Amino acid sequence: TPNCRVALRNDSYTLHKILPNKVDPLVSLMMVEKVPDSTYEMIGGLDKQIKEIKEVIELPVKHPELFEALGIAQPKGVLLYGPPGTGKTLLARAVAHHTDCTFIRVSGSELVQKFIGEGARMVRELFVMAREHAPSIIFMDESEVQRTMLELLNQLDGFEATKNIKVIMATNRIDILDSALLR
Amino acid sequence: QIHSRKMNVSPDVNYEELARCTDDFNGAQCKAVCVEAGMIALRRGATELTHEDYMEGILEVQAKKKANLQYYA
Amino acid sequence: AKEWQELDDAEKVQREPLLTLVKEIVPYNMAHNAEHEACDLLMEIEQVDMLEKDIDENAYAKVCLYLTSCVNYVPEPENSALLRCALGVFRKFSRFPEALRLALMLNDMELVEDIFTSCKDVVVQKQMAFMLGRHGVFLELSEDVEEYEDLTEIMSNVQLNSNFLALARELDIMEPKVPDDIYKTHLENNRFGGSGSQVDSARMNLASSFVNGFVNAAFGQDKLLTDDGNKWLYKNKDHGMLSAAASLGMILLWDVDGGLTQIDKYLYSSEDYIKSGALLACGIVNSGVRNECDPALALLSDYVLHNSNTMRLGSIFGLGLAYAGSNREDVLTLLLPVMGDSKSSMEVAGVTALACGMIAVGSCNGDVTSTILQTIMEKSETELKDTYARWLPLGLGLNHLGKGEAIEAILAALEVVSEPFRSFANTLVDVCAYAGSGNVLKVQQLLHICSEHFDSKEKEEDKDKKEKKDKDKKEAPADMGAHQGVAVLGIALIAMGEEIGAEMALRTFGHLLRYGEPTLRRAVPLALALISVSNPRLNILDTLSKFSHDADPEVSYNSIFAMGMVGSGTNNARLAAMLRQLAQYHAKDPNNLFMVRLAQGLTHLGKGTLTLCPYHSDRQLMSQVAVAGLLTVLVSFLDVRNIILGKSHYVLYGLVAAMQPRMLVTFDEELRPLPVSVRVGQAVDVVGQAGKPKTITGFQTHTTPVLLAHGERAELATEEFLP
Amino acid sequence: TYSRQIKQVEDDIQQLLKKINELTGIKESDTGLAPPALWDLAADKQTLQSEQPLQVARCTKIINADSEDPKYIINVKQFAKFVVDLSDQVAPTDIEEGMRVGVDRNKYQIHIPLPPKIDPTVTMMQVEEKPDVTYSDVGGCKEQIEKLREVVETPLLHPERFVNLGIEPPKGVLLFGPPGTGKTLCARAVANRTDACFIRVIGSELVQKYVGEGARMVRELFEMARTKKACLIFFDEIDAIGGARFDDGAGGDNEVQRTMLELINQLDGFDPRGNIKVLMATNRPDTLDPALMRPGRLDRKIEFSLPDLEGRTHIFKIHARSMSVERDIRFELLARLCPNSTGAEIRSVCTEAGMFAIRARRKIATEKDFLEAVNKVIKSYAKFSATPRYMTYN
Amino acid sequence: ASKLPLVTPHTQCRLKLLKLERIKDYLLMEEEFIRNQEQMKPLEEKQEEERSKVDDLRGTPMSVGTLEEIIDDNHAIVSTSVGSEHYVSILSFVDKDLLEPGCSVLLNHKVHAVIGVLMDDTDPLVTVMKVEKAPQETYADIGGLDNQIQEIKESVELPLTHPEYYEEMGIKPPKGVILYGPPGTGKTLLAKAVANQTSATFLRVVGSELIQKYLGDGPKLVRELFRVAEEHAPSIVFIDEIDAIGTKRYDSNSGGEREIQRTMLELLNQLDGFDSRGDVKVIMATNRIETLDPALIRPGRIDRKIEFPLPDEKTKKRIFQIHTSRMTLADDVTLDDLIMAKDDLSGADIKAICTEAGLMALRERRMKVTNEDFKKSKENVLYK
Ligand SMILES: Nc1ncnc2c1ncn2[C@@H]1O[C@H](COP(=O)(O)OP(=O)(O)OP(=O)(O)O)[C@@H](O)[C@H]1O
Ligand SMILES: Nc1ncnc2c1ncn2[C@@H]1O[C@H](COP(=O)(O)OP(=O)(O)OP(=O)(O)O)[C@@H](O)[C@H]1O
Ligand SMILES: Nc1ncnc2c1ncn2[C@@H]1O[C@H](COP(=O)(O)OP(=O)(O)O)[C@@H](O)[C@H]1O
Ligand SMILES: [Mg+2]
Ligand SMILES: [Mg+2]
Repeated sequence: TPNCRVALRNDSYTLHKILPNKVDPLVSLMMVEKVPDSTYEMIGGLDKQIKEIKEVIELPVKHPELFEALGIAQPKGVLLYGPPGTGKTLLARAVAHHTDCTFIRVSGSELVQKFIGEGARMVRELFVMAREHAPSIIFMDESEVQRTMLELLNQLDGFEATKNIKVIMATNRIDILDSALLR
Repeated sequence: QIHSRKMNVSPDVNYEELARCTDDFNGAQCKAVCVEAGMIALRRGATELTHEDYMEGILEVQAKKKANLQYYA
Repeated sequence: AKEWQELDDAEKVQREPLLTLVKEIVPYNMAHNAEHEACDLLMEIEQVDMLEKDIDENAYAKVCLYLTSCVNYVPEPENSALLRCALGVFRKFSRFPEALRLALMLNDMELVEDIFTSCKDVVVQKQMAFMLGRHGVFLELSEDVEEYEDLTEIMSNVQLNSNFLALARELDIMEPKVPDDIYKTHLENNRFGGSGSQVDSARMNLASSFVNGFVNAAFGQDKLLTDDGNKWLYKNKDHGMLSAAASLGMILLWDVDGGLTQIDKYLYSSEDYIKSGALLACGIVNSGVRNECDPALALLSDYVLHNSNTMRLGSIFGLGLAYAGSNREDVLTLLLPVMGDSKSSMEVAGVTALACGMIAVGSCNGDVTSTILQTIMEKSETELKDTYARWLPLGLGLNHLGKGEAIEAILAALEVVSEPFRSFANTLVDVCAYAGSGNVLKVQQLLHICSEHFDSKEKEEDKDKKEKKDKDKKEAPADMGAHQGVAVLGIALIAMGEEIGAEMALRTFGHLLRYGEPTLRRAVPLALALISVSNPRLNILDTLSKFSHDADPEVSYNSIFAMGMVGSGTNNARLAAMLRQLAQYHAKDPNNLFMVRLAQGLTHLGKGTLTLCPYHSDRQLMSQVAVAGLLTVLVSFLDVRNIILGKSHYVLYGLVAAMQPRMLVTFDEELRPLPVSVRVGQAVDVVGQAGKPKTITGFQTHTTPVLLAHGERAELATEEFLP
Repeated sequence: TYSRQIKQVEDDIQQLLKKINELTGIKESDTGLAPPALWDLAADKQTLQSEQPLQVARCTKIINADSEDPKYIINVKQFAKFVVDLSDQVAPTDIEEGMRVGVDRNKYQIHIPLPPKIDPTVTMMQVEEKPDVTYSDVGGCKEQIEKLREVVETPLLHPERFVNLGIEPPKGVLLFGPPGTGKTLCARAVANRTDACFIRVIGSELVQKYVGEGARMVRELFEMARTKKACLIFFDEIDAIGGARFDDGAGGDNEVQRTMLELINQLDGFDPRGNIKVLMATNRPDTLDPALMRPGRLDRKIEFSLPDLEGRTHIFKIHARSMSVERDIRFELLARLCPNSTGAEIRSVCTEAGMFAIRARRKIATEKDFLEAVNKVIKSYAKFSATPRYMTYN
Repeated sequence: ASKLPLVTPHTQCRLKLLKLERIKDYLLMEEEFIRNQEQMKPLEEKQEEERSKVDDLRGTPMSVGTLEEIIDDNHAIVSTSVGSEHYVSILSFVDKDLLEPGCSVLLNHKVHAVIGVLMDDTDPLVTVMKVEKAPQETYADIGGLDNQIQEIKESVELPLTHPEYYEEMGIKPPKGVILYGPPGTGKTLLAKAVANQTSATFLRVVGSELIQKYLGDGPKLVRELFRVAEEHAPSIVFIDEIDAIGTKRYDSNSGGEREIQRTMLELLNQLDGFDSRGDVKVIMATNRIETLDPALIRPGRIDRKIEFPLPDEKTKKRIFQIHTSRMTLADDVTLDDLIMAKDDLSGADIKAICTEAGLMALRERRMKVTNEDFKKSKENVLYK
């Protein structure tokens, strides 16, 4: 396989034996950040928001045909808002857990940076790891985030052809975010 | 006077006059008059320098803006 | 056959050449005579597209078809139409194969249609220095007023207008009296790689004559700017005392006014090497004038000095050069006892056949008698060097060039029935008669007799020469064998050959084109920057200077100055310092004056070949970089019929033009009206350049009614019956 | 008639080309190999000649020599410094100090001096190729061309009219005006006609990421320029490289000012640049520094103003000499409709009015096709106009 | 391979029969010549005997280095992978044309001589900016503009598809095209129709990602963008939302406003520099046209300036016909009440209602969309 270890003799540098499976760089990325893996069974009293978040995310994976019967474009982006400490992260972690989605969150950190690319002059280089774990979900916390999301939303607007990739922004106080994000 | 040494200069020059029509210059700009006056005479093909060749060289070093301005006086 | 031009007058008209040719392929006249008079009453607008469909089929054919279809091609602009101005240039097509008198009967047909001056002027413009000369005895008839006093104006006054090209118009564009700075463009090797001031070879001074020599064509006259050629004229290098004197003939080229005057201020030195280079340059100056300069005046007085070196030698080369366009028999018989002397100055005798072959291409079999006698008297009683082989059979092919009849092959190959080193000349007169046609049955007998045979140093010079005759039949099938040759040689000879490829087979590309296109312009330095130092490495350094052989200057200074960079330390200056700068100074001879590539109007020859082909035979291989080839390496090819087509030539010479230069046309049969060509973005009005594939048309309802094919001295009359 | 007969006789011989060229060897589309019948020179001979006698000669850099003895001090990339000696094949002459040399792997001795490092981002800005703008395309500003052309090329083409008169000609020149006026256009005509090296520098290329990295690029420019006999440096958009020193509080834009100071030192004082002529071109000169506007660096101050009337009528004749027009139109009427317009706008009028002919059907433009272009370009794009806040250069 | 480029008669003529039968002799005589090499000089097999000789010459360990210069007499200074660089020689089976400073090569293991070059694995930013497939439906998906849809074809599509109309005019096409108007009117929507239609390579970048956190990393990113655009093809560079380079200030950018400025000077170069530009078309789009630099919008850099208005109330009805085409719309609804709901509802609002009303039906598992779906839809979409 490409990106797989091997053994190697040293006199002639002849290939010796396959050395197993080291890591995906996406696996190491979430291992650094350590999101609190959650489920529906630890959700305290949010029954109507669970029904809202399933309509936009859970349904257009298991039943993509169900929107062709209605003939609308399938949704792509979700905004979660409210005061902090009310369960934004665990609800987003729950939905990606229960339909087998690679829950990727970005923070724009730099320990993370070595696994995406050497310089990564854009943010859009994240999509190479995203379209390889194809039913994935990009997550963002709470003004560098509001420029990050507009770069993500414009690629998945028709220019990106791979389906099953969604973004979720979680922040408080929606009246101060960008009006370009309020179109 | 120093930078006019290697040029063929006619004795029609008045450095007392030339220093007085050149106010507010520095040692670079007073050097830069002698080179431009030493080139205007090559345009008209003259060999020696006259007074007006310095006077025309001043107007190039000041770098004025020509805009049709003769409606004064 | 009338039904095709009956129903629609579509592009099924060119199906009538598919009906008249397939019917009685060899007796084409009996079907064409039934279709000539039918076409004489058919249409006068449906002439020109069937006319070009004929010359499309006449571009290449069987010999008996090329005999017959090209004389049926003649009367259709004469009997049906009277466009009648494409006669002289496009029956140079019909002069050599059918009958030399036939185009002379069409030279009579020129002198018949005497209405009035304008088309009359332009047809006979080309009769002097554009595809042939030898016509200046047929216009001294009983009407010597102006219409039969055109001949003098044809001879040297429009040639003086071609001097007036470089007098007025080329000084105005760029050209100063000494550009001189291509030597200055050899600039940064002193700082590229440490220090400089190292190259102190004396053979670099032989190339330093071309800091003067090559840059000074087209009135590059110099007064004390020949001091590099003055101080070296009195310093050393006897064959460079010939070179700095013969370089002055290139400096005042196409001249009659002051060329003899500039020689005499450096002539009087009492030297065998300075005078015989300066008096050889006298034939260079009047080359194309052919007026009273010296039919037997100066160079005959040079030649009668002889008991010794180049006075004996350097006098016959200049007259055979200046009178190459002549067919004058008298001085041909002045210079026939040069061959009939049997004086043992052998390098004089080799250029003797090279001088007389330049004059005539037809008759005087006594020349062919005079050459073969001294050939059997000397070459039979020896088995030695190519000085015999590269020189003495070469004038014979020049005396029998350009006819696919295969009678001259019966004459000449049965004439020197001999041992195979004297039968080196088996292929000389064989294919020199076979310059441009399609006769691929000759191409198989050009390879299959001696393909390789592994030939342990036996006829390698012959198989190089067998490939030398593969170098024509590729310049004028009009691009058709051109791509079909570069596919061949890049796999056959230079790729998987032993001696024919690695030594010699690159010289096709110096004969296929000086055009310059990156298919072969990038295929050659693969074998050059990889020097192949293991072989007699000047063989590939022979391919150095004659890959820069392509004129019409380009970006190719990148290819050469980078090889000029590696050519300083490596690729040593002891045998190549003359050569790399000979390569470098060649493309930019001047900015202009490069049409030396044997395609006029559209494709006719204008030889040309007689002046060029001796030097491509001269580089075989070694020992003429120092002594003997310095007669040839300077001033061999001098048929530069210069460059441009932007000229007005209305009577006052007051118009400029309304021009529009483009990429070459692509139309064979398309919709009416046919779009000619497609590079419209350039539009000029004045004496600007010709270029490689250029078709130039006009506008402004000037109607350009003169000659309508091409031909670079249109009279440019005007007419405006279109409001 | 012979429909398939000309087809299959064409098609098999196109195949028979491929069927035997696979039996020669051009095939096996490589990962970095050669054509097979091209390397045959090193097949037996130079294989065992350019490899087995010839050695590797690791390259170094010399610190200094010393007296009485060779005893050179050498330096390599990360490893130590050694004391070395020459070979027999080189003189001790051209082993001067601070010079890269090649050195064997066992004895550590010097084989050959090397040409120095060229720092390849300065290598890409030598022009190597000339553009196709002639001085016949810069019509309307003939006096500006004459006053420019007498500085750049006449001391190069004739370096004798000045020396015998005894004058040292000016060296520096800047070109300034509103945008779209002809500054970059007139610079292309100079690189067309000249013959020396023409090294271009766009001022936005000297901004680097580390400290002082921009100033070293100025030197490596002026090092290789002094090696040449004559060179012609072109600076474009130099309002990015330095406006003025204004340092206040938190040192902001301190880094770009040091790059601007090193450029100043390479132009004047202490064993000068010699035969190097510079040529700047800016858009707003009022921001520039007084120590850079000093003559001795920027002697000539050529102005590019707007064309007056005959400048404008000449520009219409340039950009419409090569287009299918009605014969009976007058350009002098058009130039009276564009009072304060640039040469770049006039070309856009001529290109737009040819589009209206392409809009309906026709093949040649009319006078009313021009007038439908003027009120769109001059008067309907007048909201943007780009000029009136740059005439005041702010 | 590229043996003869002449195809021009295109009929059943004898000329097409003559030419290819001439070429028939140029091939067989070339075949029979090279056949007699191995007949008289066998000496090898040449399928492997030259090959295995090369393969035994080059060592089985093959180290990877880096070019930094060339001295053309087949030896060059190359950089090893650690940082210690050598002065090794170059072979003859090396095809000395594909060698640039910075190209990854193959070295010997013993004397480190340059054996072969390595095909580069590029790039993790070309594939970022290069649009892979055609985005969406055609020009018929737009509706209502019909005046500037002609305009963009005039400057992009028609110069590419019909290169005869500008030539018969003797003209060159207009260079630059900008698109401006209120937000949500179809600026980004029209660019997808171009990338649907064209056969050029299509590069997209947003104006917010032109600004970088390091000094001078901004203008480096622009110079290598137009390098990518020029080195491919006739190409189309689409730069969207370019007012965002000057409005929003970010604390990542260490240089302040005078690093935004130096980037725009480089962008001002790459549109109308003095260099030979080539066949690159530039499309730009914004909604705050009054903010950016007027020197960038001068003719010569951007020639065509296209305004987008708000949708007119009979073009609004066309948009509802588009977004409600393939939905099973119940006959309860009347679209003409929906049109004048907001007096200046954009084309984006219409899709924002039509997508939302479908989402209300799936809450009740229905298949057709009723009137009260739309009644609570504009309360959800517009009014907040
Ligand atoms: N005097 C002129 N004659 C002909 N064309 C002109 C003239 N002035 C400008 N142009 C046109 O303007 C364009 C070049 O403008 P140029 O780049 O020189 O502007 P500039 O003065 O450098 O300002 P900027 O730096 O903003 O580009 C060319 O397309 C050229 O055809
Ligand atoms: N005139 C229109 N016809 C049909 N659909 C439209 C129209 N205008 C907008 N839309 C719809 O609105 C959506 C978004 O439009 P788009 O983003 O292109 O507007 P914009 O002006 O580019 O937005 P922004 O100003 O935020 O970049 C498109 O997907 C399209 O379906
Ligand atoms: N509704 C809830 N039910 C159960 N636990 C919750 C809830 N809201 C918050 N928590 C607790 O809060 C933590 C998650 O933080 P969270 O509230 O997701 O941050 P945010 O402010 O981003 O929403 C978890 O450890 C969880 O135990
Ligand atoms: Mg400019
Ligand atoms: Mg948009």
